Amino acid sequence: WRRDSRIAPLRGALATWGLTIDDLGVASFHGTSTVANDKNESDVICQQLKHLGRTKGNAVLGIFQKYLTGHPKGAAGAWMLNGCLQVLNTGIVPGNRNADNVDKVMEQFDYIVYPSRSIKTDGIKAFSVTSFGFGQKGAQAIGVH
Amino acid sequence: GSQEQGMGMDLYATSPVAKEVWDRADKHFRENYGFSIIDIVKNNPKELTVHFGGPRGKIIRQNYMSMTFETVNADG
Amino acid sequence: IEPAFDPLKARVYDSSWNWARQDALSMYYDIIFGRLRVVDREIVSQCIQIMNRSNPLLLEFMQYHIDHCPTERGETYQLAKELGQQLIENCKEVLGKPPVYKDVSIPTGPQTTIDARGNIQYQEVPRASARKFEHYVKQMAEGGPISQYSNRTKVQNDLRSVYKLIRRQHRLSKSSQLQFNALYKDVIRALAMNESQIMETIPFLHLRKKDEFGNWEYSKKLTGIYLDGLEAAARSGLTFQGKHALMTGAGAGSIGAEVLQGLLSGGAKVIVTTSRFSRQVTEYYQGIYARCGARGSQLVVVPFNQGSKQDVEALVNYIYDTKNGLGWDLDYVVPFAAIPENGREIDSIDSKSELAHRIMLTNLLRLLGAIKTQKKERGYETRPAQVILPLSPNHGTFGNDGLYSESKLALETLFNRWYSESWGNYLTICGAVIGWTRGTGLMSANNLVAEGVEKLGVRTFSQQEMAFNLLGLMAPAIVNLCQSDPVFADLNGGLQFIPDLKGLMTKLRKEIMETSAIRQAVIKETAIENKVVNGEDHEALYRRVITEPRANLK
Amino acid sequence: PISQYSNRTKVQNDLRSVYKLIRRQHRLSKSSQLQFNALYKDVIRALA
Amino acid sequence: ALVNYIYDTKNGLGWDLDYVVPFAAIPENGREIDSIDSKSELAHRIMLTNLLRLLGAIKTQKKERGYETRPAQVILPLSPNHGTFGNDGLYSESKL
Amino acid sequence: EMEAYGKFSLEGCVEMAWMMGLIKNHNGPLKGKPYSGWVDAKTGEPVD
Ligand SMILES: NC(=O)c1ccc[n+]([C@@H]2O[C@H](COP(=O)([O-])OP(=O)(O)OC[C@H]3O[C@@H](n4cnc5c(N)ncnc54)[C@H](OP(=O)(O)O)[C@@H]3O)[C@@H](O)[C@H]2O)c1
Repeated sequence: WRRDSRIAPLRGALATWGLTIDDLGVASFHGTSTVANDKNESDVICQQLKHLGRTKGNAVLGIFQKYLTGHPKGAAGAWMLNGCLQVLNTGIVPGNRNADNVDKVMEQFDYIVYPSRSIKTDGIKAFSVTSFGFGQKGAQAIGVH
Repeated sequence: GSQEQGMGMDLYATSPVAKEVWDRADKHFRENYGFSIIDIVKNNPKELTVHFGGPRGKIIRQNYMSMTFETVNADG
Repeated sequence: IEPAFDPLKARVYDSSWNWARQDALSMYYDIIFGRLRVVDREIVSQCIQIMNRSNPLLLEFMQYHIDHCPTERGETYQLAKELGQQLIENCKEVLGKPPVYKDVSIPTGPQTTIDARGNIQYQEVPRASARKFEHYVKQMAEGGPISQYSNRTKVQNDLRSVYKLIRRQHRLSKSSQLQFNALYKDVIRALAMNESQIMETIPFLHLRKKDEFGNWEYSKKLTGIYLDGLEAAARSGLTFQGKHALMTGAGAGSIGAEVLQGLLSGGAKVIVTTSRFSRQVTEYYQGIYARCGARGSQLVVVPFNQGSKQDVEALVNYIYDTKNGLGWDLDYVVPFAAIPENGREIDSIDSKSELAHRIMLTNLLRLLGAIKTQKKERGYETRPAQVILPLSPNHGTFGNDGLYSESKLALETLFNRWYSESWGNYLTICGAVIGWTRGTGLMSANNLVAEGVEKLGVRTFSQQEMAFNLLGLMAPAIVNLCQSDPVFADLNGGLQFIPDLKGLMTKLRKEIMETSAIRQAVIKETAIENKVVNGEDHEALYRRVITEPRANLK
Repeated sequence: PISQYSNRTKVQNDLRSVYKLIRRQHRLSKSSQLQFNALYKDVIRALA
Repeated sequence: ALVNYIYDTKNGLGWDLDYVVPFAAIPENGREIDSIDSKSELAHRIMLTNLLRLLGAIKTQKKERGYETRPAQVILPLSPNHGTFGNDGLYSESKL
Repeated sequence: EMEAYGKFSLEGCVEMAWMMGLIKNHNGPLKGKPYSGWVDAKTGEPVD
């Protein structure tokens, strides 16, 4: 998929293990509790899933570790990555305890569902951590079981 | 088309006469259809809801029920 | 009396759409692991709330997860996909359709037991006679022999239908008909004025009406029209769509708490007050709304102290203020705020008592008062607010209420003020006289004697039951009765026939405490006699060695 | 005249002429006259 | 304080009561549930909460003083108006 | 443990207790009699 105009690097990396966007189960969000970063994140991951082909009705469990840990400026991504590798090995998708009441804005993101409590599943196949930084510094990593 | 918010309300406070014209109209509307046009005029609500409460509550909905529309079928 | 209300601490929960897909996706896996077995009433309940929040978008999410269910893996998976597609279909036919409070729980009763070791425990065992709520509704409405239609109540209800017959059969001269109700009224008045010279069942749950001589006498007409809806609720449920309501005293695990969830399952927006506004308390009410909040519903929690005049007027304002408030108008008011003033006779009405009385009466009235003037001023003329007055059967019959009875009794003057004073069409009064609710609340230690007292052919209630009953008087049928006439509503388990109830209880109270004490006493005695006879050594070496749990870090 | 009430006696003697008049008038179906009697008896029981 | 003066042997007038006639009361005319004001809350405290406490005080006095065989007759001034009349304002509530 | 279950297990607590410095291992005489295992870091006392 290296430089293929007809294959999104997301598709690629996933398909090489025999998976599609639909297998992408959990997305760990930067979700820093700031007004804009949380709209944006959903919006990006959403547009991503949509345009790739994600089949309507199949939502990604969205994780927001920051509620528990706070935002360690630099080590943010590492903590989240740990979380996912941990979800991967337990099939447990932790909930956002501090999800008072999700912003009505987040309704328009069909492909994302924000769990306020933990959910034990039959398993998760692949995940997507995504972080953003000062000075237009956006990164994303996809991990597979 | 020329309707504007709070129209003729200034003249309302200033003229004891016009004062009463509005009142009698409002008094009517409130007791029969369950809303005030004076309110609608002063502060233009993007929505408003009437309630069919007790004794005088039910009598209102009666008037809403007794609204006779008429459209004939293409057979007559 | 220290104010505690602060608009900045207000928490609004309204995100039903998300909690849906959660509780949905949550149930799916629940089945696959068997946390939910097809049996469990639970699943039913869950499904109904998922029905209550029915979006188009919910269906899409509902569907996909089903469509791809790996049935070939196990029964559970099949069982899931089944119940899944099942639910999805139901959800389809209830789009737009008002959400409903429907209590599918398994009616439960009280059961205290004394273990052979003297251990006293109290479970809540499924009622052997009822399984759905419909059964409860019936069981209630039917009656108990213990509530045998009294002489006067019989003489009356009979003479009633005598007139109803004689009357609605027009072929007798109006000379005689006219002269019948003459001799009829005579009988009724004489009965009322001097009963002493002249002279099937009663619900467990009945309304009443006032006599010419202000008496609250059992009215079948109402008790009917009520109980009817009460049954209609147990069946096809009951909606509160579009209604706004204020509730105080909705603490965790209280009657209010249940009633809350009730209205939350209808499309009801309610503002709940807490005098112990914590994170924990914040979270609790979230937990509720996450699982009860039907489409259209809204929960707004807020700190508040009904002991504070200031708070009262402040609260009310937040509620009505268009600009910076949450600009509502109230449909229900459920003033269940209350303090345990246990332990005091007129002997000693202390600080607490005076305070309690101020929460439970003076400020309560002021709470209603505030709401009224709000409506009056705001021109809200055609939308009376139904007040569920929590009245009591105890008007000094029980011991150390200490200013309790005084409050609960006083409240009843409202029955008349509704007529005399000028707030009739702003507030309506529904005097719910709540009966024994064994559910962990203001009658907790009264559970040991719960089944005992019930032995005498009378009934005690679980909270979910009482909430049901109350939500009943919340139903449209009754609400309209209130708009023309205050409503009495005896929701006492017919304990109106067990006299000296406090004596009975304390009697049972004793026995249970006594027989258990003896039992465990002896145990010590005898196991101590053994140390005397077999020596410390023999006895010591022969006791169940119960390993102490350690921890290993694997 | 306001606090007027009738003795047990009057209550019966009034139940009498009510029944006597309504009955010796025979205008009621055997149903009504049947259960009118029915109801009358109950009343007369409870009142002794 | 009153009650104690009444019973104190030494410096009080060392009585024991046979009758108690608690007719203390304030005119709270003019107020509906509309507006239970300062006056009303005060009136209710004179007419009920402190009334009960007056009785209560007397009792404990007797109990403690061994006055066992001389009950004091309390003439409770109750009322026919339990909210039937207009602007009692907390009046009925006390009397009931 | 915290992110997932919402509270610590005894295993968790022991780890936290260890790193926070509340307990430390001991392997010698404690008040004359020998002992090995967890000890309250603050008081020389043993902990179960
Ligand atoms: N259960 C029965 O048998 C029975 C009988 C007759 C009447 N009732 C009525 O039922 C209603 C509900 O009480 P309950 O017996 O179900 O339970 P409860 O244990 O008496 O509940 C009392 C609740 O009132 C709130 N509260 C306490 N102090 C307050 C204050 N100072 N200001 C504002 N709120 C305060 C508390 O809520 P927070 O924790 O959120 O602060 C608390 O959870 C009461 O009105 C009671 O009189 C019940």
